[PDB]
Amino acid sequence: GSHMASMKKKGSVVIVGRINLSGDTAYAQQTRGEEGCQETSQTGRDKNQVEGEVQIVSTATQTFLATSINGVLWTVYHGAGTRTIASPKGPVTQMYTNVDKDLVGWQAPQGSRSLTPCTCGSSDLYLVTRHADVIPVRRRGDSRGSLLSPRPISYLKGSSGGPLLCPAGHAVGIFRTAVCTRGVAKAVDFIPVESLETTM
Ligand SMILES: CC(C)(C)[C@@H]1NC(=O)O[C@@H]2CCC[C@H]2OC/C=C/C(F)(F)c2nc3ccccc3nc2O[C@@H]2C[C@@H](C(=O)N[C@]3(C(=O)NS(=O)(=O)C4(C)CC4)C[C@H]3C(F)F)N(C2)C1=O
Ligand SMILES: [Zn+2]
Repeated sequence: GSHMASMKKKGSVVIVGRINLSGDTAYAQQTRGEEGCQETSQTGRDKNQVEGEVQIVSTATQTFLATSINGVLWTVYHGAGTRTIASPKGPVTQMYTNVDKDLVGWQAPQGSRSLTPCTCGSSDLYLVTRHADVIPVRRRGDSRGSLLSPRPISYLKGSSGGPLLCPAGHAVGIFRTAVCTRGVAKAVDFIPVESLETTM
């Protein structure tokens, strides 16, 4: 509009949970409910303890994932836009933004753990979803991989920003898009970890 004094400000991305991969079982944990998420988005002040590599994140209108690799919390631009992330000291500005790669990054929150970029050159990958499903994916190109067991896109919705990992648990990529036939996701496209390492 033309009245700057009443123009609104978009809130921060807020960590609302995590995918726990510490033990023998992968499972999602929620760490903040909808009400606290809304307040934290407006203030940008998040005093909750952060743990793990894969965070569940939310805005006022979307929920997706964010993954720490080499001390950067990475996610997709189509989820985060240019938004700050909430942190204990106030909103934190993105350190990386690349709409051409559908990629953004913030400094990894204190308490998080980072994945190591994969150097194995392995093509047997594993996609981790927001429901803590571990989905075998065969790498088919620099940025594409096929699901060994296709499933409706509904099962992958909300998992952009999640990791594809190698057999050793290294980060190979950041889940970006699905490739579907009749609503069934047969393959995925991801931001390769090398494209991250270049951005850095
Ligand atoms: C048909 C389809 C499956 C919906 C779509 N496929 C598709 O486009 O495939 C083509 C063919 C192979 C590569 C790809 O080239 C196009 C590149 C798209 C892009 F990624 F570069 C992208 N750049 C943007 C930049 C600025 C603003 C918006 C942008 N929007 C984009 O893509 C958009 C969004 C992305 C998305 O849905 N991601 C996921 C997800 O969970 N999101 S999310 O968490 O729910 C949520 C929306 C909250 C954040 C993983 C897939 C889940 F559902 F499985 N899209 C559309 C798709 O996957
Ligand atoms: Zn590896």
